[PDB]
Amino acid sequence: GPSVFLFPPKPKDTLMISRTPEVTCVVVDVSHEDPEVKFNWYVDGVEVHNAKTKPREEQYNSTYRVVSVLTVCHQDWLNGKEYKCKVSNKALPAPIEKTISKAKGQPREPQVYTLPPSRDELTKNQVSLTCLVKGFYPSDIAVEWESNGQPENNYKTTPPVLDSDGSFFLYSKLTVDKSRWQQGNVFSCSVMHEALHNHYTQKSLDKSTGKPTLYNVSLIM
Amino acid sequence: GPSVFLFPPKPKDTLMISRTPEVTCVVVDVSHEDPEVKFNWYVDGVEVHNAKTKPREEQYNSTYRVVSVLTVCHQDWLNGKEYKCKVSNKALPAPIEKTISKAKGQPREPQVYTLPPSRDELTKNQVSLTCLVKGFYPSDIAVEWESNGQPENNYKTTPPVLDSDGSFFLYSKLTVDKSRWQQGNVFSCSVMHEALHNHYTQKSLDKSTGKPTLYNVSLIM
Amino acid sequence: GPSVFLFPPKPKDTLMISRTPEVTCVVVDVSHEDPEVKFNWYVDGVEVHNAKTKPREEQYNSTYRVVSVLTVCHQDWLNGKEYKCKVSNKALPAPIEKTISKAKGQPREPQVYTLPPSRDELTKNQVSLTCLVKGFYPSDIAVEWESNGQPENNYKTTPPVLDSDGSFFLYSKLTVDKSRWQQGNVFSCSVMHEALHNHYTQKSLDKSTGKPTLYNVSLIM
Ligand SMILES: *[C@@H]1O[C@H](CO)[C@@H](O)[C@H](O)[C@H]1NC(C)=O
Ligand SMILES: *[C@@H]1O[C@H](CO)[C@@H](O)[C@H](O)[C@H]1NC(C)=O
Ligand SMILES: *[C@@H]1O[C@H](CO)[C@@H](O)[C@H](O)[C@H]1NC(C)=O
Repeated sequence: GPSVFLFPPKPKDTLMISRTPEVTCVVVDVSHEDPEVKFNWYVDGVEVHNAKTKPREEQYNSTYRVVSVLTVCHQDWLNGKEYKCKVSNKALPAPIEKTISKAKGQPREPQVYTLPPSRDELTKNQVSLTCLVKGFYPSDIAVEWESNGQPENNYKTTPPVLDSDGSFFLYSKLTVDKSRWQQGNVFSCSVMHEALHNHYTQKSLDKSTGKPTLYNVSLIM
Repeated sequence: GPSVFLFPPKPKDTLMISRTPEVTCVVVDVSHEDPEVKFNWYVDGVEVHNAKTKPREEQYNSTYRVVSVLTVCHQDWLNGKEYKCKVSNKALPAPIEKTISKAKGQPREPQVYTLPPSRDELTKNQVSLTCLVKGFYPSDIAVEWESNGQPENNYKTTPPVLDSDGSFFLYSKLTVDKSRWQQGNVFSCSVMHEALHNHYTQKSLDKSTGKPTLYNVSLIM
Repeated sequence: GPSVFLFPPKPKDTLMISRTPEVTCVVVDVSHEDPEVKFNWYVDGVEVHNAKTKPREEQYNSTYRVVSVLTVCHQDWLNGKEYKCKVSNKALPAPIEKTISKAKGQPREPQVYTLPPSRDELTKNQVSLTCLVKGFYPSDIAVEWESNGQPENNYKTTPPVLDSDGSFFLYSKLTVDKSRWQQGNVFSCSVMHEALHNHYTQKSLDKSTGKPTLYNVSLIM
């Protein structure tokens, strides 16, 4: 009857400290005649019952969106511990189990190059800052933006694209007020990837990124 | 029960006169006992005979795949003509009428900007050239790289991504060797979208464009 | 009789995800008459028996010095959760309970400024890079040196010093060869602090960071 959908945690809440990691073993299409879904967890074999019991959520099509969330510590998740999720349901003929861990494979150091806007874009009242993050592995990666140590929110991030060499790459455009950009403000693009040292790196740009030694040869007629 | 997958025309072919759109209805999962299938084309309810049928190929799973392509006028697709492929077979109780047409989404023109590689990437053996396309609507765009008219092959392109203004945007990275880059080869990225004037535009770069040094001329009065 | 010194994890380990933090429960002046040691740990009163105990060793003073390493996850120490170590020694009148936790107080975001080497440094073969870090709170902070994504080891860091306004400040001197610094090799300062956004900040520092040399040419014909 009911099916099971397993979701690995996002890179954001497992690659950095102040957001806890949590694996999302979800059960779907649980009908009204068997609302009980039992949550059992294994992390590299040892049974753990510290998961939080999210109560059942009804659905429009008379099913159940019941979610099992397992609290994790970051280091062991980085070690690829397998999450055996044991779920037993009355309409389920047997206890259905699913497994997931860290996406294995040789990690690649994500080279981060932050590119300035093109000169022709400076005509428009809004300006775009781009952050190429290329040559990484796996696709688990997050990119944010910040200026003066405070995050920005008018940015978007394109999904990763497979590269020829077996790596991946992605871009992220931060659109800000052009007035804030011409004032010499500094913008820094943050990259959180497992291969990085301390699982974090940063690069920055300013208005005066490409510039000689201030040869301000100005002609007035 | 055989099913039909309908191919919309590629945006590049619809928006380029030299190329041509190919609306195609694809018939799959046809048992070998009854591979006789006929297609009835109705362009706004008009039976048309121009359809061409390619040779059929057997699938690995002991089913058959008989295909029929249809070259079409550019204005007919650009004006949202209703396209119907009526699939008839002895193994289907009812004909399949899948209709395909272009959307009426108010098209907003893009604003192509392309950026030279960052100074950090100049050290690596290969540089990356990005052709950002921003602000367009709808999401049908093909981006092509080339140098001196020869279309470059080794390049990738991110899928269109929604923005905060309701439009779309995308990038495209070209894997060009650093040795070819430093000689100043001129590379041009091509943007093909229906909202453009003539439905085509391009931007070309060189080391001179976006050079790290810039004599700040400030020709003012 | 025997005494107990309790030590917190080093700021680097608790401040970055790459390493592990340990709360140390040292027992000193442990006589050979009753070498019995018992290690208990309360995490907000929650007993945990995951601790690792190193074997005993002999000092100059005819006693052992055993320790109790306790491996914890970073968010728990960063949450201010209380920790306690109980050691039951027969000679002492009662087993001694010692508590430890995060140094509380309103967090202050560190401000990072990089100062290029003085004009007197180019005479010597090894210039000094200074990463001023000031105006933060509390004194748990790690500073590392990175060049093109790789750490440097020829660096030192002053302990935090009380400032005028109650905050702390510390510097860090990275010694590089004058050839590398004069080659335009990029250098940046990494700061691990609990009050920073994503617990990380970086500041670029180069020859181009200095050398403003306003070359202001004008022509008013
Ligand atoms: C350079 O000249 C321009 C044009 O006169 C002026 O606006 C600008 O302030 C000058 N900058 C410097 C650093 O002298
Ligand atoms: C470069 O020239 C432009 C155009 O006049 C001017 O606005 C800008 O301030 C100049 N840059 C510097 C650093 O002076
Ligand atoms: C540079 O010179 C320009 C005119 O050439 C002047 O407007 C500007 O104020 C100067 N900037 C300085 C001296 O910083």
